[PDB]
Amino acid sequence: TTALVCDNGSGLVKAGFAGDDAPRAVFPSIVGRPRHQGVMVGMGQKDSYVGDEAQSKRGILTLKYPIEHGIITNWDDMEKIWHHTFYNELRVAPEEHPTLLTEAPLNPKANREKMTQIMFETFNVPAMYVAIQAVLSLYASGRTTGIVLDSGDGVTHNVPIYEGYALPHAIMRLDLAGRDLTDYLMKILTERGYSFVTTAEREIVRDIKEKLCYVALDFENEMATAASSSSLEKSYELPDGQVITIGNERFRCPETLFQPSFIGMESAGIHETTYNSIMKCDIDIRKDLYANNVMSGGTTMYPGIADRMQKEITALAPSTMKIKIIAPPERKYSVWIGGSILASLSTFQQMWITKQEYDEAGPSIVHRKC
Amino acid sequence: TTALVCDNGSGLVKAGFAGDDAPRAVFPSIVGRPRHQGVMVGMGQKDSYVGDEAQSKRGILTLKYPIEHGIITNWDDMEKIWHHTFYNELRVAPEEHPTLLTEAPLNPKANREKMTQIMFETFNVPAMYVAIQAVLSLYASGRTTGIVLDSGDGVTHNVPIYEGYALPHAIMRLDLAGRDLTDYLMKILTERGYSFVTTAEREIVRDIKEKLCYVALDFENEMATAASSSSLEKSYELPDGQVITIGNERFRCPETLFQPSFIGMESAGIHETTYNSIMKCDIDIRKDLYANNVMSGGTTMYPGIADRMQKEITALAPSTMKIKIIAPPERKYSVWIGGSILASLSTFQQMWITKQEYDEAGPSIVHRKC
Amino acid sequence: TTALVCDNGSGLVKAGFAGDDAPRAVFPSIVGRPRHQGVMVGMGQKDSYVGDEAQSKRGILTLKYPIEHGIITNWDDMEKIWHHTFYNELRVAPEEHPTLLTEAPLNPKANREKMTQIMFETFNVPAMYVAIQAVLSLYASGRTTGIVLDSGDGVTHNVPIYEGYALPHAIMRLDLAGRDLTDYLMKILTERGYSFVTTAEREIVRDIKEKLCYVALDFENEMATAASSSSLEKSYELPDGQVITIGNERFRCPETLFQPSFIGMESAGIHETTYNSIMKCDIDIRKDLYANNVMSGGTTMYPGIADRMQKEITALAPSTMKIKIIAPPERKYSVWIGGSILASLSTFQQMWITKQEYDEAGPSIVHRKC
Amino acid sequence: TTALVCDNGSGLVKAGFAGDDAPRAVFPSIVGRPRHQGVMVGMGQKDSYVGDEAQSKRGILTLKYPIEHGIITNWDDMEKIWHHTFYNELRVAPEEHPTLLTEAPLNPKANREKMTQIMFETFNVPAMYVAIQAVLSLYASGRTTGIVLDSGDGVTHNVPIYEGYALPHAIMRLDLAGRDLTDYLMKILTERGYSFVTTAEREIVRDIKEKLCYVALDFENEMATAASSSSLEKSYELPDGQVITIGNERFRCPETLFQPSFIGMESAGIHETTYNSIMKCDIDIRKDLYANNVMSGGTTMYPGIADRMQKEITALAPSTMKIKIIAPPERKYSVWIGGSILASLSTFQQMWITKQEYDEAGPSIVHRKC
Amino acid sequence: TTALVCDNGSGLVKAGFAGDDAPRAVFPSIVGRPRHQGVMVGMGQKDSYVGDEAQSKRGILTLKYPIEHGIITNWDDMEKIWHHTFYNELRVAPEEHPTLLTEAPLNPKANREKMTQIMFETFNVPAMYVAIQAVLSLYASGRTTGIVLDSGDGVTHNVPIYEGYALPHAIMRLDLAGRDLTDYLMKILTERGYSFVTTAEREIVRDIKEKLCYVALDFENEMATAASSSSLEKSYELPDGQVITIGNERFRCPETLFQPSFIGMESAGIHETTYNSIMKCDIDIRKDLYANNVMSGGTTMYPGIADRMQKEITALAPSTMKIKIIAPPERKYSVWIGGSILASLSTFQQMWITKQEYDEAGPSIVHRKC
Ligand SMILES: Nc1ncnc2c1ncn2[C@@H]1O[C@H](COP(=O)(O)OP(=O)(O)O)[C@@H](O)[C@H]1O
Ligand SMILES: Nc1ncnc2c1ncn2[C@@H]1O[C@H](COP(=O)(O)OP(=O)(O)O)[C@@H](O)[C@H]1O
Ligand SMILES: Nc1ncnc2c1ncn2[C@@H]1O[C@H](COP(=O)(O)OP(=O)(O)O)[C@@H](O)[C@H]1O
Ligand SMILES: Nc1ncnc2c1ncn2[C@@H]1O[C@H](COP(=O)(O)OP(=O)(O)O)[C@@H](O)[C@H]1O
Ligand SMILES: Nc1ncnc2c1ncn2[C@@H]1O[C@H](COP(=O)(O)OP(=O)(O)O)[C@@H](O)[C@H]1O
Ligand SMILES: [Mg+2]
Ligand SMILES: [Mg+2]
Ligand SMILES: [Mg+2]
Ligand SMILES: [Mg+2]
Ligand SMILES: [Mg+2]
Repeated sequence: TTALVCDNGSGLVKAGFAGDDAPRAVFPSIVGRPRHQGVMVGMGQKDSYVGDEAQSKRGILTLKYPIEHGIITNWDDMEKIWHHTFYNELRVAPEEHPTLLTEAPLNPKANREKMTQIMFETFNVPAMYVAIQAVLSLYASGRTTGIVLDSGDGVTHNVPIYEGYALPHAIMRLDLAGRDLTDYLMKILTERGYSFVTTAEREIVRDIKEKLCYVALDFENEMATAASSSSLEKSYELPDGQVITIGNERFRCPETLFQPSFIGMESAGIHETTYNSIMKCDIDIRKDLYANNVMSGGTTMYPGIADRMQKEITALAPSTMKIKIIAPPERKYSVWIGGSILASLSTFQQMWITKQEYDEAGPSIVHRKC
Repeated sequence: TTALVCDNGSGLVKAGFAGDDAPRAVFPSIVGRPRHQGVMVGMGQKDSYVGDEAQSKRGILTLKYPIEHGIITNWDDMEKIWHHTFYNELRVAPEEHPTLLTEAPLNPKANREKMTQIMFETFNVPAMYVAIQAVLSLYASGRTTGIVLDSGDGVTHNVPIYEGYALPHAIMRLDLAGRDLTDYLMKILTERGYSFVTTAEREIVRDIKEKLCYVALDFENEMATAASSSSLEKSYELPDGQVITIGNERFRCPETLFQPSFIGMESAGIHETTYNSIMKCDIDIRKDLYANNVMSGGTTMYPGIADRMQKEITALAPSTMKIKIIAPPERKYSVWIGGSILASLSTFQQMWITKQEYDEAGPSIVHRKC
Repeated sequence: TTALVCDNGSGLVKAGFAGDDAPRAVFPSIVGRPRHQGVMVGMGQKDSYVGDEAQSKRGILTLKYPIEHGIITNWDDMEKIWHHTFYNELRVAPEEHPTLLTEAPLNPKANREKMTQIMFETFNVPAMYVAIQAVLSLYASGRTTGIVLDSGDGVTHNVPIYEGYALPHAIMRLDLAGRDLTDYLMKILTERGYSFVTTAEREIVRDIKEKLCYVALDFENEMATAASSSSLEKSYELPDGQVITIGNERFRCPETLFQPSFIGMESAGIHETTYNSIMKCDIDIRKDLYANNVMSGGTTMYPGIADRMQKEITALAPSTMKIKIIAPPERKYSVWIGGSILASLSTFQQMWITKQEYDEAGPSIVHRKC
Repeated sequence: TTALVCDNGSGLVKAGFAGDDAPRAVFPSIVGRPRHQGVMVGMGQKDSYVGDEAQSKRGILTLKYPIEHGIITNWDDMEKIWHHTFYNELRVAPEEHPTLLTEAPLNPKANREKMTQIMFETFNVPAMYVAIQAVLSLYASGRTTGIVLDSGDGVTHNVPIYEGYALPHAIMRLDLAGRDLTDYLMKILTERGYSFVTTAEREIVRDIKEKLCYVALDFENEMATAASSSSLEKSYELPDGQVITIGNERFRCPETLFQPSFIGMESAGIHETTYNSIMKCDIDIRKDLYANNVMSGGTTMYPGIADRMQKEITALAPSTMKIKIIAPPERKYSVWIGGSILASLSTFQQMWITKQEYDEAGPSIVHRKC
Repeated sequence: TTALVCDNGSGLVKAGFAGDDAPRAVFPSIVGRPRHQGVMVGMGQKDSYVGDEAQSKRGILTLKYPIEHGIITNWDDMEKIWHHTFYNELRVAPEEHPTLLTEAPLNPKANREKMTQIMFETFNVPAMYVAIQAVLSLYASGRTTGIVLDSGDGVTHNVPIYEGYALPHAIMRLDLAGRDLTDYLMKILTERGYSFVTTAEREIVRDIKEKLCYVALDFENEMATAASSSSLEKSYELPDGQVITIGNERFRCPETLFQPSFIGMESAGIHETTYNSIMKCDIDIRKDLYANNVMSGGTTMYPGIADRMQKEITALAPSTMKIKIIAPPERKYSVWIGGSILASLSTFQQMWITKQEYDEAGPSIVHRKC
């Protein structure tokens, strides 16, 4: 039996089989529930859709992300998303496959415990392991030395690792990801006239963010550039036909990451959380962690940040240490690639949580086995 | 025990049997009472002629539609029309058949209640189920994604259905139909010299509108084209012998549908209530509601309406969207065809409002069962 | 050079000068020809007597109204009547005076066009303006908010006006006026034993009606009262010398106005056309349209109509509403008084249809200038 | 001279003089354009009435609010409304008075820009300041620690303010106000039969809502109470005369505010947007934002709002937190009262936007000066 | 001239007059500045609140401790805290009283130099003296022989003293105090669900630690106890209103002090730094320093450490030596009590650094006078 690696994140579930380098199931993890009066007899109107189905039939559905800020808020639907992923998208009875879930660091223990309990008492997988959603990024990037920076529709990490030796006192978790970027974009668009309120329109705002937003390289100059028109404005055609021209509010949606005094948070940007994470590391380590800031996650796929993070940190690091921002052009999947790599290594077969061990020690065995 | 489907509109009562695709009884719903003095010791002149009887004997009678503007204002003759439809055209036993009445949306609740009470206390049918006259149009056209326009002689109402799920918050009932067009025609004919005042002549005006009126593809240019004489004139030979030539006032009788400012109605034409009923729907829905503008009812059988409708909508829809008016040539009975289809569904035979339920919980069961 | 105004009704043609409150010329618009054989070489035997000249010699002539039911059915005699009105009572030079014709609403456009053609090719008046016969009544009453009611020698029309904005969708024309009341009186008189068949007989019947008919305030009470002989009889003396006593049929003749079933007509009485015209108007209008039921024409001079109409309307109006029928004593000429008023206004002099405009644009200018 | 405070809302223009506590001119902000055919050459027919004039002459005009959902959609008539409310209402040259307009939060920048450009290049006022419509509500209620709910006829927005420091990241704009309540009422009346369609009838429906509609204290209980007849029935007498008995549909018109699932809107009621606006504030601030829920705007003058609101909030707030709702009896004008107070303060006397600054930098000054 | 004794720690400033036994001014040393958007004109919103004034209005402020790890990091705000203490909390003039500051041992010399330079060139006090924060603890305890252990919110340092002769080669300093304990509690709390990030919530975390944390006696036994739930759990009530059950992590927050391998530090616990400080003394001293382990500072006020530090030391010290932990109940204010005892002494009255000596010797006179 081959090992199943499902990067169950807070945005779109990225699941697939081990060994490969591309997940087979990439669908937004939303559970849609109809809200309008349904009047048609012969139709098989399913009472709750999930995934790309509930993404394409939006105009009837009240979408509901079952994971808010990395943690699982609503279980009864995340169970349905796992059901869909296992059966209707991969077609593999989970009783005959190991499982490799993931979990952002610094999350409640109830989350991980109940994830294990569900995966063992509803799907009865033979073995399940949950790795940190940011160590697999290094396992994929091939290194064993770099301050990872996860992101994307959920939380944001900074997990320094010197030589496969994570420093659990310098993981600077921050919940300022694409979801808050979207809830700020759909609030700055209003200043122009376009009003998106529902969830089916929040998805349109997220698509605008995806294929139209870039990170400035000097915000206080891009602003003054946006005074007299330029190549800033770029029309986008909503799924009903009308267009939108967003000139100013396209390098302010992802620049919240570097200035969180916009959406109201206090904690500094993702350029200063990395620096504080490094300054929480030893002196014989900083001088080399400065040289590989391996990125990850969706949110870090802007045509900006991959090259402004370097300037922001060079304005903070000593002028001698060499700064490098490893920006793999596949970082959107680096976490699952790392999961699939780690699940293949033979040295890892001792790491699974066999069903016998869970049965003998209850669900609270993960806190020691992972 | 087969089901009975009778779309008792404001004009022609269209009754028949389920499964089949042609209404058995298609006759106008009028109840005439003789007004003159009958002096004949043998002629058994019954005090009321109903339907085609009163349509054939018009010079002696006082025709009176029982259904005015969708609602029922005179019950003691609609009851007689139902009795006639059952016992003289279908020649059936009502207590041995389920009934499927219809009703335009946004009608008073008292109308539904008294309708079901009559059906359960004057014919004692085992189970009757009413339905919105728009859903049956999609049932007939074999769709689930349309925006209906059923406008038969009493009302007009665009009910947008996306995928089996009606959007009750964005329907546009309009109180202007073939009857108001007939009134406007018998009022615009006096402009030329032909005087029709009585009801037996109003029926002649309606028969003029039916066959000699058409919708101008460009009304403000047709008004100038028909100024200088052309092939615009026609000639309808009245049942008296004298012929009349309705030159210009034949694309002005159906142009009220698009400019209701003619008969004083402040509301918008049937081309703009559709656009508003769409722009009240969701953005992820407008794209494929713009594509299926299923038309129903009689008044939408003018020669040039399925084209001017598309023109007027394209004049105000987003320029990158595809518009298409699904106009099946057999639309005049499309409501009843959809009714016969719906009563012939396996999953539908539970929706009936059985006589047991009415005797158990009173006539107000319909408001919650339909 | 002042202007002229001739309310060319179907009966008495009222003509005069713009500014005075008295039509100089009043005479029945009857044109008659001798029908017997005349053998008197010396006597000045005319060829065709018109107006009062023909009214005063009936036993020899055969009278002919050119304006039947409001429309001009005969042109080569209405032209004679206009010529007589201009060259025997007013004696004016039509080339030196503008004329203000009148017309009832909802009349064929042939009347308008041929009236303009006659006035601009047979009298060469500088400027003619034809106005509706109800707006003039409101002018004469000096109001701006009333529901007019004009009737005489065959026409009846309620034109509701709120503040100069005449509602063109709520006018209620009706051919149930003095001419038809006379035709019913000369047919009910044959019941008692008096025979009137010819046109001189019709004139005698009209003179009977004008001074011996009144509108009953309670039809059934009156029929039950006059069934037992009382003081209801009123002896009239024909010019022959025979005396007749029209006991009962002196309120049954003007009762057709409120029960048009007598002449077989189907349309409602004038007490109900008014209420239907009001219920065709808007809700913010009805409240103060009920309070001005301004009447006009001759047939509204029956000694009991200004109160029976109020009773009948109050019977079917909202109970908390005020119905103040404005029936001034000088209503028989209200149309022409309003004509003289609105022709003597400062800002009206631009409204005329000058001869230049007709010469440059044809006789079809009325349909746009009126 | 003295400053002008004109709370140009989406309903009634509530304008007046600063320092006082009563707006001199409250009148609905509608622009009526007559639609019927106006034929009376005597009247001085003003072609565009505006305000209470166009509210008194409704049966003739086409009422058209120039502000749809807080934003100004039609400028060319809002300019006329400003012209009227200055000259024909307050009789003051605008060039000799400072102006204090208001504007709901989260509105397009174009709105403020064009508002300032009009106020400076059409009336040439010496100085104009525009402030958010909730800060003024706090100024009026005296506090500096509240979470406003100013919701009148077009918008609804909770602006939490802890100590003079607004939290811009926690405003909840919602377009579910009086206008949508009125539309839902004129759509729900059709349950019984009363059919209001035109704008002169939309005004009647609004006048029904604002005096016979109350908010239930337990909606599911009141629905069942209304089954068996009780004091729920109330009679309103239309301006036409006929009365209507709105039995059940009088606590369903304002219950939309707490279940916007009725108009199909997805966003939760105004009882949950307040709670979300608070749960977006800080932990030590919620303690005394839960205690001052200052209410404002028209739509919060229903009888049973200030109690069902508190019930709903205590139903989802911590059981040890004190929930108060400051509902001042003069809350209809509280925004204008706050405006007058604010313009009557020395520390604000320097915060105007003088004509000099606008002339020197253009209309784009407001974005930074307000 | 009476002596002013202000003990500027890194937590709560404890100032007051000499002679007494309780500081008159105890308030957290935090300079807060607003971070939100102030929208008010009347309010006097000061730009930087300092002290417990900046603790009531905590939801608006970015609290910034001006003393990080004993040393003074930011000076422009520490000057403000001194300003507040001297004027708005004691109402004394600085040039009217001798000042007695303090300083933890082994701190940068620039710190003390600029402290004196401020006290003499900004406040211009007559005479100022700065003494170590442990010999004052000994004065307060009334001895001249003891291994002081001062540990409050910042640094932790042992200063062994045999008989008035401090041994400056055994002052084991370690920065693992209350501030690091709070930054570790707000990180161990995340594992349970409660997420505190901002400084305003970090103060709530510190207030949790203050009145809910206790030191275990056998850490492993307590951990094994917390597995099978016991009465360990307590419910603290945030100012939000909700309650938190911190079961396990209430003896893991103050057990970092004895196992610094939790925050990743390497230096031994405070139970072993005292032992190494003693073993750095002489043989004829240890046998008596083992008996006077005078505690001090805030963080030594747990319901734990005393009866646990005694055990941990007896597990290290030789058997026949006698270990006694002098733990007075006022050890929170021990440093200031000792300062007030010292400043009121005769012999000490020659130790002051008068303004005279500082002038003709520079700010570097402290390095010989202290
Ligand atoms: N091409 C892109 N450019 C910028 N942002 C993107 C892009 N694609 C996705 N995103 C953002 O990143 C998120 C996906 O992050 P991802 O790492 O897949 O989440 P998860 O960790 O839950 O799988 C999306 O919600 C979107 O907001
Ligand atoms: N061939 C036709 N062309 C144009 N209009 C027609 C035609 N046939 C019927 N109509 C109009 O349609 C009306 C009948 O519509 P219908 O759908 O039967 O009404 P209902 O829904 O009340 O049954 C008639 O009153 C007539 O005005
Ligand atoms: N005193 C009267 N009482 C009753 N009816 C009268 C009286 N005088 C005239 N009439 C009726 O009024 C009619 C005259 O109306 P007329 O003024 O010609 O109408 P119009 O204004 O359309 O020309 C006559 O035919 C006659 O029947
Ligand atoms: N007495 C009342 N009771 C209930 N609702 C009212 C009352 N008066 C007004 N309203 C509603 O409030 C609206 C007026 O709100 P208002 O705050 O004046 O609007 P604006 O903010 O534009 O001035 C009206 O449209 C009406 O629907
Ligand atoms: N009752 C208490 N229980 C436990 N810890 C406390 C208590 N009171 C204060 N503390 C801790 O001690 C610190 C105060 O120590 P203190 O000696 O006053 O600091 P400083 O040396 O800066 O004056 C606080 O930050 C808090 O973490
Ligand atoms: Mg993640
Ligand atoms: Mg129909
Ligand atoms: Mg007339
Ligand atoms: Mg407002
Ligand atoms: Mg201390």
